[PDB]
Amino acid sequence: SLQMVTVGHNIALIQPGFSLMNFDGQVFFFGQKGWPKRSCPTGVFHFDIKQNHLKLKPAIFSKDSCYLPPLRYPATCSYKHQYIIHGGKTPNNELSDKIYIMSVACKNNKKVTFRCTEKDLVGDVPEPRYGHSIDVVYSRGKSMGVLFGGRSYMPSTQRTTEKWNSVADCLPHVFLIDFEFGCATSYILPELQDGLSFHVSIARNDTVYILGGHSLASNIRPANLYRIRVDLPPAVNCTVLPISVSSAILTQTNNDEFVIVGGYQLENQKRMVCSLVSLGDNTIEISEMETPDWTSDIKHSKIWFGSNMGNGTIFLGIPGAMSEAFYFYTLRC
Amino acid sequence: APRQHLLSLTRRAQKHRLRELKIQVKEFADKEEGGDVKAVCLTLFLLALRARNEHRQADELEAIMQGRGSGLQPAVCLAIRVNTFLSCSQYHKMYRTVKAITGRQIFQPLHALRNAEKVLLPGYHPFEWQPPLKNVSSRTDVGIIDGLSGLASSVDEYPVDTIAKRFRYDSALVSALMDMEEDILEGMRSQDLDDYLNGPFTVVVKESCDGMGDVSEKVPEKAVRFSFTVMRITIEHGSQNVKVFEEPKPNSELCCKPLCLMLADESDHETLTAILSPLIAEREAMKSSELTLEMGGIPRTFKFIFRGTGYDEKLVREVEGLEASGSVYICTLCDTTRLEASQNLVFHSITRSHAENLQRYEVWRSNPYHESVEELRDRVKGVSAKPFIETVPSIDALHCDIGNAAEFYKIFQLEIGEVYKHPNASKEERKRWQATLDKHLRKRMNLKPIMRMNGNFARKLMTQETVDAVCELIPSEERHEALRELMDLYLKMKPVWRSSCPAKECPESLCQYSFNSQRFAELLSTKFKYRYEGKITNYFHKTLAHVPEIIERDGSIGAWASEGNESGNKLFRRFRKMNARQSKCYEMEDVLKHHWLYTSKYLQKFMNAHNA
Ligand SMILES: [Zn+2]
Repeated sequence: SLQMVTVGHNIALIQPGFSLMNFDGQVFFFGQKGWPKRSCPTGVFHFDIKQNHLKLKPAIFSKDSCYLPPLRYPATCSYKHQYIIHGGKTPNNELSDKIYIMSVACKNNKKVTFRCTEKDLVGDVPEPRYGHSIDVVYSRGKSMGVLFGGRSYMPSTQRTTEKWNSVADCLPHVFLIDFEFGCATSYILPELQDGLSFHVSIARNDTVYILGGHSLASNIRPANLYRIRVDLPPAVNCTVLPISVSSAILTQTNNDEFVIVGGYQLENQKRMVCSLVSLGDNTIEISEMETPDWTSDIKHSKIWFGSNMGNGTIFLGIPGAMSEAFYFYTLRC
Repeated sequence: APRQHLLSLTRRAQKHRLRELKIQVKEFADKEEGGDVKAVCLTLFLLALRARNEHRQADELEAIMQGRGSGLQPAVCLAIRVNTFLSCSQYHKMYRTVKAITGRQIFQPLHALRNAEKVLLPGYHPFEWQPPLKNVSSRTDVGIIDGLSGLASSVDEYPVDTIAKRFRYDSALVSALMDMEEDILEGMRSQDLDDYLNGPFTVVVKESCDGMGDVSEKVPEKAVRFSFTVMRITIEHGSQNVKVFEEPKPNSELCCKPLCLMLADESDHETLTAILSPLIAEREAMKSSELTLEMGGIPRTFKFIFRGTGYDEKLVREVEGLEASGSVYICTLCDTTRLEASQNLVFHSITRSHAENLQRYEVWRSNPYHESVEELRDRVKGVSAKPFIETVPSIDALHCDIGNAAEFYKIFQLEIGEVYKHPNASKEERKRWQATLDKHLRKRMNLKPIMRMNGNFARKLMTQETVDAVCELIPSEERHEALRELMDLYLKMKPVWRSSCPAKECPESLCQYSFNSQRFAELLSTKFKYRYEGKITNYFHKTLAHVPEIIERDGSIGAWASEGNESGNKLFRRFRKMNARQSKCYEMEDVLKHHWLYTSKYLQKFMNAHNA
C-alpha cells in the first residue's frame, strides 16, 4: 500500500542520489542538491514524515566532527551503533575516496546532533567511486568491512579533457576494511571478473550476497547471485547462484524479510513489479510477490529514484507543465 | 569610312584606320609626358567618359587599373553573410541571381564560404604545446566537441536534461590568435620591430561567464555561456614588455569570443561544474606551458594569463565557495561583515584569493581545531563550499552599475514615502509606492518599467533629470537636497571605475575619488541613516572600500567588465534563426560556429572596410 506524499519548505534539496539513514526511530536525510546554505550548514536533515507531508528540519553537528560534502552516490551501511559513508560525487563532480562515520552524540526534545568522523585508510586503499556497495561482516570475532566496486572516472594518465566525465566500472576486487585500525586490503576473485554498479548488497554473519546490477563494458544487467565468505587467525571465497534489476532499493518489512522494490529492468524499462528474498542461514533464493498499485503518473514514467526508511516503508521520486519539478510517494508493506 | 563602324573591325583594321591619329598622339606623348601612350589614352578616354556622364563606367575603369578585382574572395562573402545574418537560403538566392544577371560570379558559391569557415574556426591550424598539456589531447585537428565531455547518460545515472557544445580551450585560443595575426604583426611594426621576432609573446586573456536567460518561443529554456577576450599582447624585447596589441573596445560584444554554450541554469551547480570543469582543466593545464604557432611562415611562442573577471556577483560567490545571500560576509575581496562594513565604510584591504578560498574550504571540511559551527564559520570567514573556478578579486563594472542603480531604485521608493518618519513595514503600501514611482517614471521620462533590472534602465535612471522628476512625488524639501548631493557624489565617482582607462580619460576624477568617497560615506551615515545603519549593500561597500586599490593594481576596472550590451540572448536568437530548424544538438552546434565567426577580427576588417 502506497500513497502520494507532499513536501513543503525546501523540497528543492531532494535529488537522485540522496541517502537516508536510520537512528532509533528517527529518519535523517543526506546528500542535498548544492552545497549547504546558511539556513542549514550541515547538509544533514531531520526527515519529518507526518500524515502524508514531509517537513525537512535542520540538524547540528558536534564540536569535533568533519563537515562532509553532500556525496551523491555513496555506499552506505550500519554497525552494531553507527553509520558508514563512502564515498561518492561531490557537487563539483569530484569523487570522494574518503570514509565518513556518522554517530549520534546528543539527543534533546524535537531535534538531535551528530558526530561525523573521517577515518582515513592505508592500503590497497580503494579507488574513488560511486554507486558501489559497502557492508559489514562478523567473523570468528569480531567485525570487518566488505566493499564491492561501482564506477569511476578514468585513470589519471588516460583521462582526457574531451572525455573528462567518462566513467567506467572499476576492478571487481573485493575490498576488506579494518575500521578501528584504519586499513584496507584488496582481493581478486577467480570467480569474479566482471565489474558491477548500482546493484544491491545484502549481508549477514560472515557471508555477503550481491545481486544483479548493471555493467558497463558490456551494458548488461545480470541476474546472477554472488556469495562471499570470511575467516579469522583472514581470507575470502566465492560462489554463484540462480534477478535482473538496476538501482534497486531494499527495505526490511520483517526480520530477515527484505522487500526489494523496483529500479530498472532494461535501459528504458523500469521494473514496475516487485520481489521478495528468501533469507536464511546459508540458504537463500529470489522469489516474487504481488505487484503494487502504481498510480497513473508512476505508470507512465521513465525515472525512478528513492531510498528506504527501515520500517518497510520507502520513499519514492518522480518527474515532473510549469507546476512542479517532482512528485513524491511513500510505499508501505 | 562607310560602311564599317570602327568598333566592329579587326585590331589590324583598327590600327590602320587609327595610325593617322596614333602618330599624332604618340608624338604628343613624347613631348609632354613621354613616352607613356597608355597614360595618355587613359586620361583621354576617362575624360571622354566623364564628359558624357558615364560615371559608373569611368569608376569601373579606374578600379580595373588599380588591380581590383570585380569578384569577391570567399572570405569577404562569408563576412557579408555573417554580419548581415543571412540564412544559407537567402545568401544562395542572392548569389545565383547576381551571377545570372551579370554573367559574373561576383559572389561565391556556398562551398567556398564553407571553406572560409573551416579556416576561421578552431581546429584548422597546426600548433604544439611545450610541455604538452596534462590530460589534454595533443591531437591538433579538434574543433567543436560535446559540452557533456562524455558524461554518463545511463538511466540510473544522475539525470542529464541539458545540451551543451564547446571548443577545446587551447584550440579556441589558437584560432583566436591566428584570426588576429595581422593585428599582431602590425602592432609590432608600429612599435618599430622586425615583425619576424618569434617572441615569446604574453597574451593577457579576460574570462567571463553569464546567464543568457530565456531562449525560446511560444516551457522556457535557460542558457549559460562561458567565453574569453584577448585583452593584451605584449612581447619580451630585451628588458621591457613592449605592447604589440591592445583591444580598443574590450567590452564590445565583437571581441567576446564564445567558448561554451549550454542549456542549464546558472543556479544548477552540479551540471554547471560538470560542463565547465573540463574547460577549467584545460585552462589550468595551459597555465604552466608555452604554445608554438607558425605565423608569417615563421614559428612564434605564446604564454597566457587568465584573468577571470567578467562574472556576476552571485556567480563569483558560486564558483569561489561562498554562501550567496546577504549573510553575513558580504565582500568577495575581503573578510568584512555586513555590520563591520556598515561602521568602517572606506578602509578595507583586499585579502581574498582563489588560493585562500581553497585553503579555507579545506579547513571548514576537516575542522582541524574542533570548533562549533559559529566558531568555525568565523575562522573560515564564509567559505563553506569548494571553489572550482579561479577568479580575479575585482569588480564587474556592469553588474556594479546595475546593482548600485537597483539600490537607488529602492531608495527612491523609500524616499517618496517617509521611512525616516514611519518605521512601519506595510508591504502593500510598499507596492503602492513602487506603483506611483513606476507611474511617474513613465510620464516625466521615457521609462518603460521592467522587473529584473538591466544596464539600459540603469543608464536612463542615474541622471540628474531623473532626480528632478522623482522629486515630484516627495513632500519634504530637505530630502531633495540630500538626494541631489547623493546622486552628484555617485556621479562624481562612477566615471573612475566605469572608465577603461581613467589615468588618461579622467585623471581629475581619479585623484579626487578618495575625497568624493569620503563625502558620500558621511552623507550615508547621517542623512540616510534609516537604511544604511547596520545594513549596507555589497556594491556600495565595494565602491567605497576597494576601487582605488583595484585601479592601482590593474590600471582600470572598466576594461575588465562583461559585454555592456548583454546581447548574448539577442545574438543567440539571431544565430538560431540563421539555420534550418534541426535536432536541438545541431542547432546548438551552428549557433556556436556562427557566434565564433561573428567575433572574428579578420572578417570584421572587411565589414569595416568602408571608412578605413
Ligand atoms: Zn570588501
